[PDB]
Amino acid sequence: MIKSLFAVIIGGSVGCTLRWLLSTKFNSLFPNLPPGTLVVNLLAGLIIGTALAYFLRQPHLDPFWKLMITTGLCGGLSTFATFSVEVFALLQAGNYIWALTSVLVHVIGSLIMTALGFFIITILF
Amino acid sequence: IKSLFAVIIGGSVGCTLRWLLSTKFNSLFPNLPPGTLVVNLLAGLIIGTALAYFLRQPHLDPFWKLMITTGLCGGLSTFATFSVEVFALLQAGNYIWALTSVLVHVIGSLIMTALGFFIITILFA
Amino acid sequence: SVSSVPTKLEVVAATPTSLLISWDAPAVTVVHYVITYGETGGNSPVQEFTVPGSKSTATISGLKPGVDYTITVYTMYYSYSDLYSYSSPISINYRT
Amino acid sequence: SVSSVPTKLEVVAATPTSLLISWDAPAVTVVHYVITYGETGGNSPVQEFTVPGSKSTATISGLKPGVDYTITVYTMYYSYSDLYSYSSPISINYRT
Ligand SMILES: CCCCCCCCCCO[C@@H]1O[C@H](CO)[C@@H](O[C@H]2O[C@H](CO)[C@@H](O)[C@H](O)[C@H]2O)[C@H](O)[C@H]1O
Ligand SMILES: CCCCCCCCCCO[C@@H]1O[C@H](CO)[C@@H](O[C@H]2O[C@H](CO)[C@@H](O)[C@H](O)[C@H]2O)[C@H](O)[C@H]1O
Ligand SMILES: CCCCCCCCCCO[C@@H]1O[C@H](CO)[C@@H](O[C@H]2O[C@H](CO)[C@@H](O)[C@H](O)[C@H]2O)[C@H](O)[C@H]1O
Ligand SMILES: [Br-]
Ligand SMILES: [Br-]
Ligand SMILES: [F-]
Ligand SMILES: [F-]
Ligand code: NA
Repeated sequence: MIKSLFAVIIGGSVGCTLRWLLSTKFNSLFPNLPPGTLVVNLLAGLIIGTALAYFLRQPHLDPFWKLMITTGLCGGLSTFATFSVEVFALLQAGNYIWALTSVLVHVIGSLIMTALGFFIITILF
Repeated sequence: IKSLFAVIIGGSVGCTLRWLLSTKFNSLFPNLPPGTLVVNLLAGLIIGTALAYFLRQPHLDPFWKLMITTGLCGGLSTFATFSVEVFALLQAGNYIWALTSVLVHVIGSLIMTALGFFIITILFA
Repeated sequence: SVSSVPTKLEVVAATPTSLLISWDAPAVTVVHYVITYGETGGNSPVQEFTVPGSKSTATISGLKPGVDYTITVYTMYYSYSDLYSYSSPISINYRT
Repeated sequence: SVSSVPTKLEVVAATPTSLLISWDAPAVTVVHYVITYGETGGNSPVQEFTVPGSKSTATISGLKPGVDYTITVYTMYYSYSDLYSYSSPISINYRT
């Protein structure tokens, strides 16, 4: 479990650091739907989608690498909690129209990036 | 750099918690993996408590705020795993449990964020 | 680097005992604005109330005719870095 | 610890040139099942087709009378650790 632990911490730190860097640079550019929190959720949705189709065709990959890409990178890169307060803050600010828009774009958009990631590697392979 | 260590330390603890909770519990109910849900609800409760609490302590070191929010709540919650679980249910034709997972994660996280916020708000009043 | 402080605070309409103030929202998510007002001269108790973040105007009532008032506005806003926090104030003086 | 292999594979109805098979779903998210079949005497090409993850029965057609067939089912399933992967098969033999 210790070698598996290093896979989570390493990929997680890279995902968290990426999310923290992208968020502090781009979120304030558009407060009604902070694009940094969106992009890291879209990107993590893309990566996890490619990982879904790629791991299926490479069943002998070391679980160390699979753990570092998904639970580590995508897990540390994406975020549900910051997505929550953003929608909460919009609700408390009476900005319902953008709270609903934030909920839809993240949910619908992450799945599409997951589908895009999955079907692209599937069409390639 | 001191902010980088706050994200890495907080993110590593959050990612480690999500990795352990998800493996132990996701297989118990695969139609809506409860390990992925619990880390998302818990990160919402924390981020909601943090929302109310930090508002009233303006002199708090930003090192602690960044480690609990961008760090812990960011590594702990996940949108990517939430994505593949819904994507996998959609490909499995299990449309009702795909929608249910979307509603329970979104609606459930916003409620825990409210609970974290109002419990602290009602307590200070 | 985006200011959370409101700009262009001005009185748009007045009566001897009331003031209707308006401002430009800052380019953030304001949850509510705090409006404070008091008699500019010396030690009069400054009073304050909140206005929801969607509104950018507010009425100040119960003033005395022919008195100088200092009015300030600041926000309770959400940002990524600071979660919920308060902005600096923008302030004007107005005589009823 | 949760098995992704189907259980209780069996022919539930049979004609001389077709088989109705069924199985118990494993306790995981199955995206689809893969059914394999072919003459047991390893002198025939094995064929494969898929049925959706919601179904638990499948019809095998185009068989020969009085011939021994090997039938297997495995899953393409999602799990947390492995994402999409294929399970080990469950296999039966049946003579038409
Ligand atoms: C479907 C899933 C749901 C999950 C849970 C959602 C929780 C939402 C919390 C909302 O918080 C409240 O929002 C009101 C509305 O924004 C605010 O009212 C304030 O703002 C309003 C809108 O401007 C004014 O009308 C009010 O007078 C003023 O008190 C109020 O302070 C605030 O605490
Ligand atoms: C809210 C929108 C989010 C973004 C879009 C996400 C799209 C996710 C589903 C797409 O994947 C397809 O889903 C079909 C439906 O599950 C599957 O059909 C499979 O299963 C069906 C079950 O009825 C059969 O009818 C089909 O023939 C069979 O190909 C198909 O294989 C699969 O590739
Ligand atoms: C699924 C559940 C959905 C519903 C969730 C709850 C929504 C209704 C809350 C009622 O209580 C509110 O509490 C706020 C404080 O928490 C008060 O805000 C007042 O004080 C705030 C600051 O504490 C300001 O920001 C507000 O503008 C000001 O109206 C507000 O008046 C009051 O009505
Ligand atoms: Br976060
Ligand atoms: Br993940
Ligand atoms: F969350
Ligand atoms: F995602
Ligand atoms: Na995350």
